[PDB]
Amino acid sequence: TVAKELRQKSSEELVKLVIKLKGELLEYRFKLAHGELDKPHLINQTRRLLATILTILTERKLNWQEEQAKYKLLTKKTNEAAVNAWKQHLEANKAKLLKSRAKREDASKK
Amino acid sequence: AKKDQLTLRGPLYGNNRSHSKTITRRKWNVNLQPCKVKTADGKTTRILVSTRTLRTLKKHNRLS
Amino acid sequence: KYTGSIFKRSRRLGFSLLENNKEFSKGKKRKTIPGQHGNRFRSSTMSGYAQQLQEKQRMQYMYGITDKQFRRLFRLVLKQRGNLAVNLFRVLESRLDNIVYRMGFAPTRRSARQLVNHGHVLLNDRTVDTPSIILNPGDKVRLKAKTIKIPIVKAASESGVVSPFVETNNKTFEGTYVRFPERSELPAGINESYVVEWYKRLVK
Amino acid sequence: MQRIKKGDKVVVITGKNKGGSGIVLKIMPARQQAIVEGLNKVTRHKKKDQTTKRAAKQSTGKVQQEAPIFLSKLALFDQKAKQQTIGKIKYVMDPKTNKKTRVFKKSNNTL
Amino acid sequence: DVTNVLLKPVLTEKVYFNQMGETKKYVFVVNPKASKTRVKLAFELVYGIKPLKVNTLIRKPTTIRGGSRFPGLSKLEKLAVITLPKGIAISVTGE
RNA sequence: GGGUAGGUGGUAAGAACCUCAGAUCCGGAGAUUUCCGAAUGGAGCAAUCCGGUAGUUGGAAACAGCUAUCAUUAAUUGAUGAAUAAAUAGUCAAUUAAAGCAAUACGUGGUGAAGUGAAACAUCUCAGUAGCCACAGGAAAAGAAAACGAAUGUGAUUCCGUGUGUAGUGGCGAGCGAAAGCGGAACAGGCCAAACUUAUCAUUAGAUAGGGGUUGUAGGGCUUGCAAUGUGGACUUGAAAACGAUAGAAGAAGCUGUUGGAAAGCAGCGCGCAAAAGGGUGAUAGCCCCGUAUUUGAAAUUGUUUUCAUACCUAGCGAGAUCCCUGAGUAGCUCGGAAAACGUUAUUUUGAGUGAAUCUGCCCAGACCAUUGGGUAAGCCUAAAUACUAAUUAGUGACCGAUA
RNA sequence: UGAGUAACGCUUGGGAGUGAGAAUCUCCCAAACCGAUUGACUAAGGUUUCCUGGACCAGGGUCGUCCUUCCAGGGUUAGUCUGGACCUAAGCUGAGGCUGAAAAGCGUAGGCGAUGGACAACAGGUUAAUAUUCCUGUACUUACAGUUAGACUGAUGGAGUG
Ligand SMILES: [Mg+2]
Ligand SMILES: [Mg+2]
Ligand SMILES: [Mg+2]
Ligand SMILES: [Mg+2]
Ligand SMILES: [Mg+2]
Ligand SMILES: [Mg+2]
Ligand SMILES: [Mg+2]
Ligand SMILES: [Mg+2]
Ligand SMILES: [Mg+2]
Ligand SMILES: [Mg+2]
Ligand SMILES: [Mg+2]
Ligand SMILES: [Mg+2]
Ligand SMILES: [Mg+2]
Ligand SMILES: [Mg+2]
Ligand SMILES: [Mg+2]
Ligand SMILES: [Mg+2]
Ligand SMILES: [Mg+2]
Ligand SMILES: [Mg+2]
Ligand SMILES: [Mg+2]
Ligand SMILES: [Mg+2]
Ligand SMILES: [Mg+2]
Ligand SMILES: [Mg+2]
Ligand SMILES: [Mg+2]
Ligand SMILES: [Mg+2]
Ligand SMILES: [Mg+2]
Ligand SMILES: [Mg+2]
Ligand SMILES: [Mg+2]
Ligand SMILES: [Mg+2]
Ligand SMILES: [Mg+2]
Ligand SMILES: [Mg+2]
Ligand SMILES: [Mg+2]
Ligand SMILES: [Mg+2]
Repeated sequence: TVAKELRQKSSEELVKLVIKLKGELLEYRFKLAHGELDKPHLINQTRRLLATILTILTERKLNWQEEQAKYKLLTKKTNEAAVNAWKQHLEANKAKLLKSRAKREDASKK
Repeated sequence: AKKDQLTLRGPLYGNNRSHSKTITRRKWNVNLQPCKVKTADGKTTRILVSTRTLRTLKKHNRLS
Repeated sequence: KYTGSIFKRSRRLGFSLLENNKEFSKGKKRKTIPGQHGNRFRSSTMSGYAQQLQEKQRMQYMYGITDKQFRRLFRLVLKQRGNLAVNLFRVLESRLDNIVYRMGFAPTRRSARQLVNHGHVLLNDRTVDTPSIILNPGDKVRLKAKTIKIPIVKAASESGVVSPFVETNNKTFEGTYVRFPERSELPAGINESYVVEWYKRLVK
Repeated sequence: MQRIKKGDKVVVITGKNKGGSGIVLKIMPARQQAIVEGLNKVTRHKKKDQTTKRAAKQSTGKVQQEAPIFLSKLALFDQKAKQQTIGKIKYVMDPKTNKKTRVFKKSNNTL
Repeated sequence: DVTNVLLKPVLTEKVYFNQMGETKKYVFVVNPKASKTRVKLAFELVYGIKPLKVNTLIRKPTTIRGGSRFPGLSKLEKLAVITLPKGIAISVTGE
């Protein structure tokens, strides 16, 4: 029943489906680990649909990891705060580095 | 092992009968004697063989 | 038990003894062996009996029999009244599958036997699965209805062709007979009676 | 097919309850049981347990529920017939819809 | 890459003691066959902030439910301690 | 495919879902199948560690993901190539097979004791048993007479009964014990070498690939004719049909009263049967339920048999020539052993030595010679009857019923 | 039955508290022994016996509200520490190969094999349980890329040191 609709779908859309369901499965398991999953059956439904998608993708002599590795889209949003913290951390590290080298150098000159 | 390389005939185990018919297991060994032959362009290769194959080798003109 | 290297030893001699016994030249003969064996015969000079022996093979083959079963049937008929050269003919022709093939609903005798064994065959005072029961001259052999439910029908036609000692009505699937086959209906493929005297020597 | 389904009217033919009319709410095929409402009312001695948000109250006194009954003791109830009676059923296949339907053998009533 | 090496986050007193005071330290359970680099890569592809360093713990199996009619052993756990840079604190739940 | 109205494996209630676009469940066919383990990239203290190579994606590279491959031996082929000119050894690469396990069971072969008995013990027995090892197979082994054996005789092998505890063999002691014949189960006989001939190899062939041949009342080859186009196989591909195996469908007949907690017991009056096997249902049910007898059904996989065609094999009786071929370190013999019932001996086998002949030939018929007769060694393959049950289905038991 | 007998396997007093119940549990004050050790750190081994809370079926040679017992939860953070990714000793394995009825034995090249050799982090603080590992402070080592300046680079082999 569900497999027929998936059979009509192409391969590229199917690997998009598998990566999206993998992410949702991770989120469901994390929410369950925080005791915030009201519906505990969606984990099983996700895994069965994931298993079914693997069956249709393995019917054709095609993999699921390599095909998405060939073409993909990058990430976004999680960049601004990240670069702020890294810039802050490296500036402090270089400041400490500069202070140490100065202290050693002026000490050796004296 | 103590066996010919041309054929596969090996030792023969039997009894050592003496007076009073006392039984003791003994071993007959084949006469492995070195021999050189000419095969495949006359290539000489020392081969430990039984005297019987050596007599067989001598009559068959191989040994020259 | 090492690097025996059959090339090393075989070429080592090129004739010797073991090579020639083994000589890879060894062909297949996978048809010479079977076929000639198959089955033979002919007549010879020193024993005479050669003619009798060959006739037995033909006779036994005509009905697809193993020699042991034949010895049983001969033992049965041997003892009775007298010169029974009229009895054993009825006995040899009383096979149910033989009657089924002679009845005309099978293309060949062995196919009829297969049918009989596969449970196509309905009898009178009984029913039948084994294709070896010895039948009585005046017996009926009503054919099943499932067989007609599998129309291959081609058979019914052969039935009418028939031979005079069997009376069978086509399509209606029924059969019986009387006036057991005379020697005319047992053609010259096998028509002799000194194989009969031979079986008294081999079978008491 | 099945002799007893979830929903059809049924009566009891043996035991204390004779002519005990009820509606089957659920069928356990493995244990050959059948829960019929209004019959075999048992009253478990309800304890008190408080270990959950709902268990903080869990008000349970003399709750009378339904005990399962062996499917052999059950018999289908006729409704179409003017004189209702207890009988056995067939498994005829009508070619109109090619679906199996139960029919009584002492009458001609479907299901 | 496949991100099966991030099974479940764990929250204890030690974890909450670390998850305060500037740099936060988040403790997850990971694939026992995974390496530190795989843990960092999984965190890269699913959260977006590079860990400052990663520490690993292996908890050995021990007998559990001792004395019960059928005794059983524990399960092998590998713990991972991610530490994000100064001033960044992301939520484990909510994406 | 079957099959439904329930399902989410047991200790197991509850929470939360799925399910009439046909769920769960059963059957057939597939997909995925972590690590160790023959384990086989290298190692290693099993389920661990450390990699190489060729790709591909990120990185500025180290690097990190995602794939495939990388053991050894044997055979074939190709390349390269030492001492040493050639050539090999060796080296490399490719392809094809082998590794291991189990059925506390059957087979073959090698090796192979002792307790014990003989009222001691050494010959002997135990026993070619236990054990160890190698190789299988679904059975294996054996197998088509250089045979039995004493006759106007039988005519591969295997297995059962008898012959009989007989002839014999035994410190003639303990003991051991056939081979003929007869009655049965099953039955099947084939194929190479050599002659002769064809083609090719610096044709020194003495080698390769073909035609011809497979024997004993001798066969075959050489030359010359007649009759033959068939019958049959241990046989290849296909097509068709039948009988099954792996899920299932249908499947008759009862109420009343009484004791009783409860009827199915008991009693009254009935009913069905190709179903009175069994199980359950609050006691002991042919008619309450599931079933059973009986009639049936398979999309898919698989087994047996048959028919048709189709490759591949398969064929008689004469004449003349008097020529050729018929399995050699072989059969015999000697020295030590063994197998057969036999404690070594006519027959079979072999560790050492020696060593023949070629149908007017050779072997055999319990030393041996002659006559008579039987059979054709030193080449190969062979179904069936025979041995066993770890497993699958159905079933049975004057077998057990928690110390059995 | 012996028999409620032998035995209960080196260490005191008191005050307060908990508790239904205290010579045996908690706290305090003493007291007595160890003090080249009954003190502290670890190897091997043990394998959760470690921390918190609860319980007193069973076990504790008595008792027990208590336990190294049981239940539930938690606890072990490394470029620098101990070992691999480095090296070898005794020894093991060991393609080829030799030997041997079979199984196998020996053994070359290679590979393993520390109890040895080489290798960069110290001080303090923090939790009930981890700390050269977490935190603070100050350091060091090895790789890769870019860059600046100088220089010709020099091993699978030889030699010295080790
Ligand atoms: Mg002895
Ligand atoms: Mg660590
Ligand atoms: Mg279906
Ligand atoms: Mg003895
Ligand atoms: Mg004795
Ligand atoms: Mg065989
Ligand atoms: Mg049914
Ligand atoms: Mg019925
Ligand atoms: Mg009954
Ligand atoms: Mg002789
Ligand atoms: Mg003997
Ligand atoms: Mg002769
Ligand atoms: Mg001959
Ligand atoms: Mg027992
Ligand atoms: Mg007991
Ligand atoms: Mg006592
Ligand atoms: Mg007492
Ligand atoms: Mg006393
Ligand atoms: Mg006393
Ligand atoms: Mg005392
Ligand atoms: Mg004490
Ligand atoms: Mg004391
Ligand atoms: Mg002191
Ligand atoms: Mg101490
Ligand atoms: Mg414990
Ligand atoms: Mg404690
Ligand atoms: Mg406590
Ligand atoms: Mg106590
Ligand atoms: Mg540090
Ligand atoms: Mg090492
Ligand atoms: Mg060390
Ligand atoms: Mg501590």
